[PDB]
Amino acid sequence: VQLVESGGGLMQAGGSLRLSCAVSGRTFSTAAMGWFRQAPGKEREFVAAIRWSGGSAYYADSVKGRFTISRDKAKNTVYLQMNSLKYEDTAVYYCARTEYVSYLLSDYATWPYDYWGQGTQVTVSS
Amino acid sequence: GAISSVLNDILSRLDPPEAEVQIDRLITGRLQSLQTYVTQQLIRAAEI
Amino acid sequence: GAISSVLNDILSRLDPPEAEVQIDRLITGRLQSLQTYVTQQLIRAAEI
Amino acid sequence: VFNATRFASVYAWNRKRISNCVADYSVLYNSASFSTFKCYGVSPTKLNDLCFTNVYADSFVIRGDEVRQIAPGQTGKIADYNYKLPDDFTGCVIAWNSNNLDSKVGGNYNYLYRLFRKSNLKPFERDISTEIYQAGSTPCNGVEGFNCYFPLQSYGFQPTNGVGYQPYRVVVLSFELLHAPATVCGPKKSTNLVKNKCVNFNFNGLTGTGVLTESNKKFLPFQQFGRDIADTTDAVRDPQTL
Amino acid sequence: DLCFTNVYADSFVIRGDEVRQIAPGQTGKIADYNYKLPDDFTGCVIAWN
Amino acid sequence: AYTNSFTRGVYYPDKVFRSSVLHSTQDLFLPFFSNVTWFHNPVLPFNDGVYFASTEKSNIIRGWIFGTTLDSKTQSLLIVNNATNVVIKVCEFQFCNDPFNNCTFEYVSFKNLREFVFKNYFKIYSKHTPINDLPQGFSALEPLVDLPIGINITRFQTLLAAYYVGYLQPRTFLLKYNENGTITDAVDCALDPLSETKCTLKSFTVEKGIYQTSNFRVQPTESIVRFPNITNLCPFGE
Ligand SMILES: *[C@@H]1O[C@H](CO)[C@@H](O[C@@H]2O[C@H](CO)[C@@H](O)[C@H](O)[C@H]2NC(C)=O)[C@H](O)[C@H]1NC(C)=O
Ligand SMILES: *[C@@H]1O[C@H](CO)[C@@H](O[C@@H]2O[C@H](CO)[C@@H](O)[C@H](O)[C@H]2NC(C)=O)[C@H](O)[C@H]1NC(C)=O
Ligand SMILES: *[C@@H]1O[C@H](CO)[C@@H](O[C@@H]2O[C@H](CO)[C@@H](O)[C@H](O)[C@H]2NC(C)=O)[C@H](O)[C@H]1NC(C)=O
Ligand SMILES: *[C@@H]1O[C@H](CO)[C@@H](O)[C@H](O)[C@H]1NC(C)=O
Ligand SMILES: *[C@@H]1O[C@H](CO)[C@@H](O)[C@H](O)[C@H]1NC(C)=O
Ligand SMILES: *[C@@H]1O[C@H](CO)[C@@H](O)[C@H](O)[C@H]1NC(C)=O
Ligand SMILES: *[C@@H]1O[C@H](CO)[C@@H](O)[C@H](O)[C@H]1NC(C)=O
Ligand SMILES: *[C@@H]1O[C@H](CO)[C@@H](O)[C@H](O)[C@H]1NC(C)=O
Repeated sequence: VQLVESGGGLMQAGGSLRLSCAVSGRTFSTAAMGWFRQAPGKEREFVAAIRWSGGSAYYADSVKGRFTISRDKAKNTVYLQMNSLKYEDTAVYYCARTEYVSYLLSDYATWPYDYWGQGTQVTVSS
Repeated sequence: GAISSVLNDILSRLDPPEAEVQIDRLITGRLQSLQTYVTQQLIRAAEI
Repeated sequence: GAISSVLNDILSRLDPPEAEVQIDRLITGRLQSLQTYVTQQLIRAAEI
Repeated sequence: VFNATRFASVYAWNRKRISNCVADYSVLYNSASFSTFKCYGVSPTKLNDLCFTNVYADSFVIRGDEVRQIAPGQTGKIADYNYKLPDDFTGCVIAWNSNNLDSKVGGNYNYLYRLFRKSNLKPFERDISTEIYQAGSTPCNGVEGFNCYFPLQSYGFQPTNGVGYQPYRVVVLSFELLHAPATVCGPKKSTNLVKNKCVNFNFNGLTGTGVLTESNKKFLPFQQFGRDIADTTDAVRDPQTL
Repeated sequence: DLCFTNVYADSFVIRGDEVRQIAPGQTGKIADYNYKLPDDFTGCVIAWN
Repeated sequence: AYTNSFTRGVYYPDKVFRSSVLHSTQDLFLPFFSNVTWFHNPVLPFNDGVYFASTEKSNIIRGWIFGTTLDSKTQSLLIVNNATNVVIKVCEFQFCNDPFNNCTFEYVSFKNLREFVFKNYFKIYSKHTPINDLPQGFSALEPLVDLPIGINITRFQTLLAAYYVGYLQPRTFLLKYNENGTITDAVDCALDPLSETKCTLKSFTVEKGIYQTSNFRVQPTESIVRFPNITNLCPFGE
């Protein structure tokens, strides 16, 4: 099972970027997908999660009203639409996947995920 | 010999598997009571 | 209250430890029925 | 069913229909591979001498301490929201530990259970819906949040989990005890028929003692067997010839 | 408070989960092939690890 | 359009042979003297069971569809009778807008009066007779098909002559078996007080007199719950 990220890179502040993360290989089931980020010298931090079934989304406070997480089940792909980019958004962004089904969506903010992508750089300029 | 005399108490307090047994106890008792009453009435009717 | 109104069916489905209980239920019922019949017949015989 | 590689989650328990075959139940009740083998309203040994129109094998997986909820008139998350047996169940429940198969290092989360439901399940009811559970007065409209929870949750199956929390595979055999033609019989062999004599007869599990004679009854092509006033058998149709 | 003509102590060893089979009207490998109690057993069963 | 179901909708409820006897049994039967919809194309519900009837001269009617949505993605029972062969399959068919895979089962087999009863798995009784609206009289339906398909059905349609539709109800009936175990007469135990009397006595002939049949009992309209006024709260605030 591999998580393959794409998109992102360089964008001026106020702009919008979209990240993609495609799941390849035989999966039995997917419970949820998530995006995390790690800025240089800082701890990796939760960004957003989406339940595979139903598509309910959970967001870190820092990205509410700016970022949208979405899923295409048929393409086995999760997306992060990153609008109103700020310098503070500069980081390596990581895709994550779990088969763990919690009744409680907020659990996806703190759940240790099983599978991780390679990470994609987002750089916000002036 | 049941847990109570009231049917509703048994129904509302115990689950069906236990309730059925207690209700069986009550039904046996009440049916026996009716049989006794009817028999006594038959005999009394013969006398009358 | 038994699982069946037949006796051989119980004998052909259950072992003695449980067939005993079911058969006890059936026996109680049938014995009660016989007692009722005999009592009614006694009274009717008095009438005749 | 028993040798199946992958089992279904309890909420989406699989059902396999068995018909038109000979059931050698010995392979089950002579095996040492099962921890729980509990037959209600029936003894498995006698199943060798019995016929049925249909059998239903309901297969799923639970954690050990919930196996007790697989029984008539039990309560709990499983018996209420996942898989409910009727109070008058007639059939067998088989359960065996599957820690070697269903558990892995780090936890196997493929198996689920329903955690919330607006009402208890009826016997043999199957609910596979993923509707957001409205715990409060506010409509969820398919959106999770406060008082709006996803109804299902994963089992934590690690090989180091307590036997109480280890995965157990469950098979539930239910029999179609109906008065109709039977296609599921046991391995018991048949014999020749003797007429005009007092004999101990067994026709497809219908046991009795009597004298069998050629009848003049105008049985219909479908009529399995007849009864008299007392709800007792009076004439039968030979299983082996019409 | 009771007397008897005889008492019989039947001693053996099994595994834990099979202790449940040492009882009237039980089934399984032990109750079937090893040690079977009567349905009308009158006596005590003691077991310890 | 409506017609009278005089005494039609009677079927052998079980495969038990019974002769010269009056047997009481409760199952899904067609209420006597009920209203049956009259057609001479649309999709109709399948509340508990269905009584279908057709007066045919040209055998226009050929088959039936049963299901929930009557479309793909939902297992749908399709019955087609063409000439000798009757084909029954329960796949997820791509049904047409105007009709006139995952196959878990498949089987292959106005003067013409054809009466069918479809109920729930699936049970199909039928009877065929010659005739001169709904003919007056009495006739029993022989069980024909038993499909153990377990298809959830709450709606159905016909695939094309006049026909009639009625809905079964869970009603107690008294059935009169003749010397040959054939059903010759019936009593609907809830049609009228006279029928209640007949069913109580287990007879078709009530000799003069007064008979206690039932027990009238007012049902409660609503539930009342009363408890003392709430006060002396637990100190959760603390
Ligand atoms: C069969 O699946 C359908 C899917 O909607 C449901 O059928 C409904 O059943 C209810 C209660 O019987 C009716 O009020 C509706 O009119 C039915 N809907 C349709 C499509 O007609 C239901 O979930 C299933 N039915 C049963 C009895 O299990
Ligand atoms: C009616 O249409 C069906 C569709 O082919 C035909 O039914 C076949 O009958 C043959 C002969 O018994 C069977 O072997 C096939 O299995 C049937 N086919 C299927 C797939 O149902 C039948 O021939 C048609 N009758 C006519 C000519 O009207
Ligand atoms: C049962 O079937 C028998 C066999 O035909 C029927 O008995 C006949 O009755 C008719 C008049 O009802 C007589 O003309 C025949 O002589 C009888 N046949 C024989 C050989 O017995 C009878 O009609 C059927 N029973 C009912 C009441 O339908
Ligand atoms: C699995 O198949 C083997 C091969 O015959 C057999 O010994 C075993 O009993 C089967 N187990 C079941 C019934 O699941
Ligand atoms: C096997 O079944 C056929 C069909 O009923 C029958 O003709 C034949 O006699 C049967 N054989 C036995 C063992 O009775
Ligand atoms: C049939 O419908 C008509 C029209 O409403 C009604 O007057 C009559 O009572 C109905 N008859 C029945 C119940 O069979
Ligand atoms: C057939 O069943 C499979 C297995 O669940 C399912 O993926 C598919 O949607 C079904 N086909 C249709 C048209 O319902
Ligand atoms: C705490 O006080 C607030 C303000 O009145 C009230 O709304 C709340 O119910 C109180 N908490 C408890 C637990 O009583």
